[PDB]
This record gives sequence, structure tokens and C-alpha cells, in this order.
Amino acid sequence: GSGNGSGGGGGGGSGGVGISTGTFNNQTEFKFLENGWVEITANSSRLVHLNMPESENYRRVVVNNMDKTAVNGNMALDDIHAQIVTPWSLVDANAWGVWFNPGDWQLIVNTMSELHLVSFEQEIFNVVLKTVSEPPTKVYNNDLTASLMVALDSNNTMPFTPAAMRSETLGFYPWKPTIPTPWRYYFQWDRTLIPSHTGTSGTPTNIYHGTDPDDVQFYTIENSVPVHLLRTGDEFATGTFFFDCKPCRLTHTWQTNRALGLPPFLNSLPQSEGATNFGDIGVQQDKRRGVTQMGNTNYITEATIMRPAEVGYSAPYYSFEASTQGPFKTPIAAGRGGAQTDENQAADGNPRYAFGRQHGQKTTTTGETPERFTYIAHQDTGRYPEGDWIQNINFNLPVTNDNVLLPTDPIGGKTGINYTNIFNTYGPLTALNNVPPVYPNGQIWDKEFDTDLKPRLHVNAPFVCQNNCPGQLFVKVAPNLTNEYDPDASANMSRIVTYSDFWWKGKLVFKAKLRASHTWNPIQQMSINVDNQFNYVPSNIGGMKIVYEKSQLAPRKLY
Amino acid sequence: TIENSVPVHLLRTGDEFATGTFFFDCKPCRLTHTWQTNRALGLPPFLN
DNA sequence: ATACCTCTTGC
DNA sequence: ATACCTCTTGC
DNA sequence: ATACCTCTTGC
DNA sequence: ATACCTCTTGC
Ligand SMILES: [Mg+2]
Ligand SMILES: [Mg+2]
Ligand SMILES: [Mg+2]
Ligand SMILES: [Mg+2]
Repeated sequence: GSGNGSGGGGGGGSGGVGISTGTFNNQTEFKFLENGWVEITANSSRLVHLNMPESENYRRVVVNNMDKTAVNGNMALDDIHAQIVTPWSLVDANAWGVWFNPGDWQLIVNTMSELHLVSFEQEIFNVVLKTVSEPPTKVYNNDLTASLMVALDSNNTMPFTPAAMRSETLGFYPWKPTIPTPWRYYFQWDRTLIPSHTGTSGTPTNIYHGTDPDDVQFYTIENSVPVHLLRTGDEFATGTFFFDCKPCRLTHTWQTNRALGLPPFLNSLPQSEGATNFGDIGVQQDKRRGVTQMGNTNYITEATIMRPAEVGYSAPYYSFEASTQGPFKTPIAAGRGGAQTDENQAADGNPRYAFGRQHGQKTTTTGETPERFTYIAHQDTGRYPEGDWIQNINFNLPVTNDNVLLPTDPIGGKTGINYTNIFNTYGPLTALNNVPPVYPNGQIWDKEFDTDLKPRLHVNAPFVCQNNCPGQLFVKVAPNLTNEYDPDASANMSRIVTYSDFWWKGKLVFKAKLRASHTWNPIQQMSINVDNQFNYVPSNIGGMKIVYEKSQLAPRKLY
Repeated sequence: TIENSVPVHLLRTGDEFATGTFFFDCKPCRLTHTWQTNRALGLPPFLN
């Protein structure tokens, strides 16, 4: 029935028991420079809460949903894999929402034309630790001398696990607390699994072989980073980090192979208004001057005519490939979009995000179903397979069935397939763009692969750091023991129930550039209205939510 | 033909020949291998 | 005594 | 008197 | 350590 | 007071 004793505070220049060590700031600054450059500084802070780990051990676990895949035709459902599980927790902040609110986004997006990522740093403070002790009256006392541990993997020794890919970054609301996630990482494993269908006879091999001892790697924080111990008075801070990576644009393109170059001169123009009064080239298709890449005909049509190269490309879908560890969907860059979609035509390439209350779902809404959406980029660089086709070289037309392959004809005798599903047109002439950011649920920057050769882009984030990326930040509560402890014993050790709270504050800097009017007509711009109006404000209860928004609004020539 | 394109040296027993030293311009080669496949990239799922 | 099919990675 | 959709490859 | 809804009554 | 799996983007 004691308060513990209240203990007394000694005082240095950067801290003590009853001395704050930090300052809260989650404010965003725009600073206009000469020539239309802007320096955007975004501050962000949060109160973070964290419990002691389940157990102070590292574990090696295997996951096995064999049963589900055992089904036949449920290949895609495979979740098998191995992983190391640590006692540490990770503080990840890589995600649009952590840093900006809508108002901000708006601005950026409407007035700028390109954006560069500059630097970033973070710090922790006002640390606090309390212990629970318990008729179920729970009491809480500060444990003045206990500690919080912190480690920053600046060397990037640990494997990299961006958490946004699972919606586990921090929260997006400055005024409400949040937490870090428990850290874990992939551990190697061999695995086989033969695809099958409903109609498939017997049991296609489906097994977990084990682990290529060659491929083994087991890391630990303890052995690789220096751990800091903070007490309340303590505080920690990373330096400032600078990024090396390309800029990101905020404009989208729209021309496709069809709109490149000099359109054909029309010998004949309409003479009155009306949406049926077309113009006419006025020349026999087989009599026109110009250039093609087709040696046989004399036809020259908007679809035949030569273009300098090729925007976009086509690839297989839905493709699953498989290697040593099981199958996985083959990614695309492009996505699709347009008039012939409307989220329902929604296909391959468009990404889809799913998430919780901490990241956008309405706070007050009950029921644990995740909120979702499919981002549909503005950039018209994807494909409409249905429109594709292939024909015989003789090119005698109108064309015969025997000389043409359609998205309609079935391949391999399977009805619901056609060449477009296994087609691929990437090649030296291909040209395209990087994905666009996705607010607020998009990852912001990402690490590059350590392969000898490399992707030309990643699909999860727009900024890929060329060199090293900022090291991960882990934390964890220091074990607080009871008076009984026998390491020699097999049992798990008992600890005092302990937990901690601390504030975290970060600063992320971008640099961008104002855009300027070039066309006569105005352009698209994000804006509020009666329809969405409520998405941007709390409910009479404090309901909040963050809807997704687009990014590359304005157009730009492609050529 | 060699004859038309290089200079030929004639050595007798007493003779001897030597090339200069040549320096390479090319990437390094690593001696480590990777093992993760698309399946092992990133944050594994949290196990409840 | 090796430099991107000559002389000439010289001068 | 042409520089990456302005002024402005200026200053 | 308060200046006209940011940074910044700073520099 | 984060640099490309150590010390060490130090010296
Ligand atoms: Mg260091
Ligand atoms: Mg190092
Ligand atoms: Mg082996
Ligand atoms: Mg292997």
C-alpha cells in the first residue's frame, strides 16, 4: 500500500529526475527560396508506449499453413516461411502519413513539380518507466532507476525491414499515442510446392525441406550494435542523415505511343460545330507519305506509323514464379488506369493498401476489418490487354482468323487464358516512370538491393537510396528482475512487470520546386468540397480518418 | 594477318622478350553469395 | 615497355 | 544570340 | 525570450 | 552525432 518512496533528483546540464529533456514539435515548415525552390521541413513527434517483451529470448520459428495450400488450387495461399524473433522492437517511421497532414499534402501537390528528399534525423526523450503491482487494484509506480534500451543500427548490419509494408509504422496522429513493433526477420529455408487446380488428381508435392546450412545467418542486436541505456534523465539522439537519391516528380505523363510526334496533316476540316463533325486526313491510307517499321506494306496509319520508341511495356499476369523458397507474384511497374477501368477493371500493377485505425481507418469505427483502397496512378503508362493482338507477317488484310492471335483465343487449350497472360514486351526501347508516392500510406524511402545488377526502380517507394540508408532504430525494455533468479535454472525468468513511455521526435527534410503555368487551360488540382468535406474533420466524438490522395496531378509533355 | 598488323620480334637464344605491365579497368567480383529470394525480403509477418 | 583494328595511351 | 514547359544556361 | 495563420519581428 | 554487415564515412 506504499508510493515506493519518491526519489530525489540530482542535476546535470542535459538532464535529471524532474527535468524534461525534450521539446514537442510536430509542425511543418515551408521555406521559400530564390528561384522557386522550397525547403520543406517536417517535424513530427509522438508519444510512444512500449511493454516488456514476452520473453527475453531470440527464437527461431517456422510457420506452416500446409493445410490451407493442401487444398489444390490454393497455391497463392501459401504462407510458409522461417523467421527469427527478437525481443526487440522497431521504431519505424518511414511513411507519408507520419509526416504530413492533408493540408500539407495539398499544398505540395498542387504547387510543386518535383520533390527531393534531403535529410532526416530523430531523437528520443522524456523517458519514463513504471511498474505495475497488484482485490484487483492495479497500482503503478515509477521505477526511477530502471532503464530503457536503445540501439541504432547505423551500420545497417541488420536485414532491412521496412514496416510500412505491413502497416506498422507509427501512427499518423500527433495527438494520439502509438507504438513500435516487435522486431523479427526472415530466416532462411528451402521449400517446394507444385501448383495445381480444382480438377487436379492426388497430392502435388508440397513440402518444407529445411535449411541450407550455407544460406544461414543469425544476427543479434547485442552482438552488433551498441546499446544505450537511458534512465529518465537520459535522452538520446541520432545525428542527421543525408540522402543520396533521385528526385520524384509530381507530374504525370499522358501521351502513349499514339501521341508522339507530328500528327498527320488534315486536308479536310470541319465547317461547323458539333461532336460529329470530324476532320479528314484525306489521303488513301496506302498512299500517304511517311515512315514505318513495317517492310511489307504501304499502309500508314496512326497505328502503323513509326514511333521513336515505346512507352510502357507488357508483362505476364497474374504471374507466379518460384525459386528456392516458394512461389511469389511477379511484379509489374506500370499498373493500368484510365477510362476503361474505374477500380473495377482494377488489375495488375495497381497497388492496394490495407490498414488499421493507427493509419487511417476511422478511429471510431468498430470491428476489426481493415480499411482499404487501390491506388490508381494518373500516369497513363499501363496496358489494356484486351486491346492487344498479334498477326501474321504477311499482313494481308482485313485479316483471317488463321493469321491472328487474340486476347480471345485460348492458349494451351485453357479457356480463361490468352497470350496476353504470358506475354512480355519489355525491351531496349521501353521507357517509363517511377511509381508515384502514395499518401498517406506509402513508404517513403527504401534500401537498394545488394545485387550486382539492379532494378531500375522499386515499387514500394519512390525514393531508393543509392548508398546506405538510415539505420534502423530499436528499442526495448531492460529486464527488471525480482530477487529470485537462477540463470542456472531451466525455467523462464520472472521479471517485474515493467513498461515504458517516451517521446519521439523526428525531422525530415525535403526540397522541392514550385511549378509554373504553361498551358492556357488550367489544370487539375486537389481541393475540398461538399463531398469529401467530412473526411477532413473529426466527428462529434473525435472520430478521425485519413483518406488517401493522389500525387502526380499535373501533366507534362513526354515528348 | 599477323604479319601485316604486328611487329614481330625475332629472338635467338640470347634474346628475351617482355611485355610491359598492364592494368585492368573492371568491376570487382564478390566472394559472397546471396540467398534471399522474393520470398525473403522485408519484414516478415508478426505472429500472434 | 600491351591501351579500345595504324602510326600513337605518341607527343 | 536556342538550353531540358517562364522570367533565366540569367546573374 | 509572444509580433500580424510557418520557418522568421529570423538573418 | 546514422554511412554501404566491425573497429572506421575513423584518422
Ligand atoms: Mg559509427
Ligand atoms: Mg562501418
Ligand atoms: Mg548448399
Ligand atoms: Mg541455398
